[PDB]
Amino acid sequence: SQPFIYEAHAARVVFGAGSSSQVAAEVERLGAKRALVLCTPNQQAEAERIADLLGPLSAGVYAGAVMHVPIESARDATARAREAGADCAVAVGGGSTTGLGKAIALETGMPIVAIPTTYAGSEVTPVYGLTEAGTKRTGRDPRVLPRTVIYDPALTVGLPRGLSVTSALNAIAHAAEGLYARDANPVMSLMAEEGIRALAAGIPAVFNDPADLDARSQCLYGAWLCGTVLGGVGMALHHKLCHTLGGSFNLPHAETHTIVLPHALAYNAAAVPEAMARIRRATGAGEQSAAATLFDLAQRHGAPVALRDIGMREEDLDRAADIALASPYWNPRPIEREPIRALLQAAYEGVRPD
Amino acid sequence: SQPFIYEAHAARVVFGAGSSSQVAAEVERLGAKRALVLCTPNQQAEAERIADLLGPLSAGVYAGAVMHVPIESARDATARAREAGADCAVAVGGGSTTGLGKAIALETGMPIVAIPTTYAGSEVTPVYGLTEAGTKRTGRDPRVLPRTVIYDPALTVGLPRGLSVTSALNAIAHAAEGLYARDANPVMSLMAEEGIRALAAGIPAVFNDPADLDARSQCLYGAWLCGTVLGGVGMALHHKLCHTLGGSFNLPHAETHTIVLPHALAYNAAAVPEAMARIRRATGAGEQSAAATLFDLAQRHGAPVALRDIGMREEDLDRAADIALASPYWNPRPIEREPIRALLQAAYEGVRPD
Ligand SMILES: NC(=O)c1ccc[n+]([C@@H]2O[C@H](COP(=O)([O-])OP(=O)(O)OC[C@H]3O[C@@H](n4cnc5c(N)ncnc54)[C@H](O)[C@@H]3O)[C@@H](O)[C@H]2O)c1
Ligand SMILES: NC(=O)c1ccc[n+]([C@@H]2O[C@H](COP(=O)([O-])OP(=O)(O)OC[C@H]3O[C@@H](n4cnc5c(N)ncnc54)[C@H](O)[C@@H]3O)[C@@H](O)[C@H]2O)c1
Ligand SMILES: [Ca+2]
Ligand SMILES: [Ca+2]
Ligand SMILES: [Cl-]
Ligand SMILES: [Cl-]
Repeated sequence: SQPFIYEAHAARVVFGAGSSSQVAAEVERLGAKRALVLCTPNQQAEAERIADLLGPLSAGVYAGAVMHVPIESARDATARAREAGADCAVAVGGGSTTGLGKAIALETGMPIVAIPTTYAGSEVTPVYGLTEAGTKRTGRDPRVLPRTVIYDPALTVGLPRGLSVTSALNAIAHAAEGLYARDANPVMSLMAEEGIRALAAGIPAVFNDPADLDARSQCLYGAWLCGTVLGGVGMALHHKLCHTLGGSFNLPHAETHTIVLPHALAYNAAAVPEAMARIRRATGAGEQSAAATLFDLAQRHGAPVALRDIGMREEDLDRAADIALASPYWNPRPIEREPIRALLQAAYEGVRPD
Repeated sequence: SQPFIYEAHAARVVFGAGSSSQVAAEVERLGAKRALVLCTPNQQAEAERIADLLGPLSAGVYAGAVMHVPIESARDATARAREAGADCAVAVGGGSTTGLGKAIALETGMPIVAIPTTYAGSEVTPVYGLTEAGTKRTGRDPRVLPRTVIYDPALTVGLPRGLSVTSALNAIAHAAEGLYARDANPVMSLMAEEGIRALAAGIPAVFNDPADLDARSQCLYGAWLCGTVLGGVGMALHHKLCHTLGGSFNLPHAETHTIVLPHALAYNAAAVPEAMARIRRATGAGEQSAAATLFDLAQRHGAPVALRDIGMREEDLDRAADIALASPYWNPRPIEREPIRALLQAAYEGVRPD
């Protein structure tokens, strides 16, 4: 019963198997006449189906989305949008594709329709990212928040078995830290816990059958709730450290989240037992720790659990601990060198937390 | 997982004991320079405290709000606003005061800051009502949605023992029908169930001590969630029938919802077992039906459970049934005269549902 200020962003979310077939209707609803479809080179097939659904509303497909939105990709995409007379951007892909859409919207003001194909949750946050001279700069601007999100679990069926797990833990991370945010509120916490519950149940169902559209729906729904928590309350240690590892050492995004989460939770656990108890309840932990339970959820379904396995040099951990301590931020427990360095060593080695 | 389209209004909600002290900042935040405070003649003391907190931002207090927003109060209030040069209205009170505020916003476009003191939930719906030539017509329009809502449980301490119960059941009714709405969605249902849970626990706590600020927070929190469901999904038999009874027979509002809800639930129960299971879970029903449990929640806490106790004439029941069947609207179980008339007989006499 502590006071709070709740803010909800305007949102329009179209959800269900086959929903991507209504893409033209959603562009028309925005009053847009020339929508540019965005994707990575690996998702051109999906992008083409979207472009075909748009028919004469299509401004073409720009298939150069790239991880962490290099500022020169943002420029190139925006140039193409301008050249096509685009008045709308339709992002078909994961966090990186949404991110290119966000960059175009940042420079042009045009609406974005997001069609997410991972569990990253970027489609519902006002946070954008640009990588310049190797370092990712992020900011917040309502302008980058997609006007409409179309969640179609059919587009996640082919999400590979690995990323389906690791992106799912990335989403759980948003919710886990949301529960202990300095600006936590009951509504965000309600959605946080439900999001964790949905993903915790969906990971094994999807792992057993990646073509199960109900299991896929349950994960996408969880991803939406998690992303909503990310967009509404402040993150802390886990997200900051993942940014450090990803940005300073080029570690793959979802996998870094997956490996770090249990150790970031172990670090903060003593400080926020109420949030931990909610994470445990939502993950079916029983008497187990939140940390151990999330570790097992990753491990049991084939995700890597050691930074060693995703390209982190053991010899860079000392530097990683220094960078983790460089730019201060609020966290429930103080960020100190030694225990951060020990968190990093345990994450490196893939030690199951107690 | 069945498909849906979730739309959400931008929202700002300041919640907690003492939040009404922030009213001046909330008005400046909207860019307004002259807020007219609105209330019923019974709540002028609280309006004055608000007008004083507004200091130089105060355009004064209009103390003429009335049940079901008579069109003349509406026009008079607007005049006062207009002659004050007000660019903002602060509604301090229950649904009737929020209503006047909605009426002024409908006409002039000015922002409303809602400071609710009952559990009706109007503060978060786009529905407005006007009474003209003794008959109340409603409509919907985003323009009537308050830009900011300030929930201060200290302003509900003096909500009388009777209305505290009946208003709370009016709130529960919104969540209950929201759980079986044709356009039900998982987020609205998550809030619906949470709303019912808060109010089911809060009613007896408030009954035990009306000055208990935690009990009062719990109720107001529940009211907000239930109001949000009321504004996001379609209601059915319960709300339609209450509008008929209140409108055509001039029955007291909160009392009518309270009396009708168990019987509208009993009518629908067999069509929507899953929604009934969530209602039973949220109300601690155990093996009892939702209908019986909500009847008991009213009765145990001294609310009326028979329309006869609030002035309905038994000879008018046939006409109420006629009006209840006047136009076909969607409801999970088909609306048919014989079982509707029997529902009315049961509500009229206060027969506890099985
Ligand atoms: N701004 C924010 O609020 C926010 C939030 C979360 C993530 N992000 C950012 O998003 C990026 C991470 O995004 P991500 O983890 O979604 O991965 P990604 O967008 O970088 O996708 C990784 C690869 O998977 C492929 N892929 C994605 N969905 C697929 C599908 N369903 N079927 C087949 N292949 C598919 C993509 O084409 C890509 O090649 C990072 O840059 C991260 O920082 C930003
Ligand atoms: N538009 C919508 O979505 C919607 C939803 C619910 C109700 N309503 C409308 O609201 C009206 C009824 O609302 P209501 O049930 O809030 O009652 P009310 O607003 O009519 O209040 C009843 C009486 O109780 C007093 N009161 C209210 N709060 C008090 C407090 N905290 N302490 C002491 N006295 C207090 C009021 O001054 C008034 O005299 C109806 O006209 C109904 O249709 C509209
Ligand atoms: Ca070595
Ligand atoms: Ca060092
Ligand atoms: Cl724990
Ligand atoms: Cl039941």
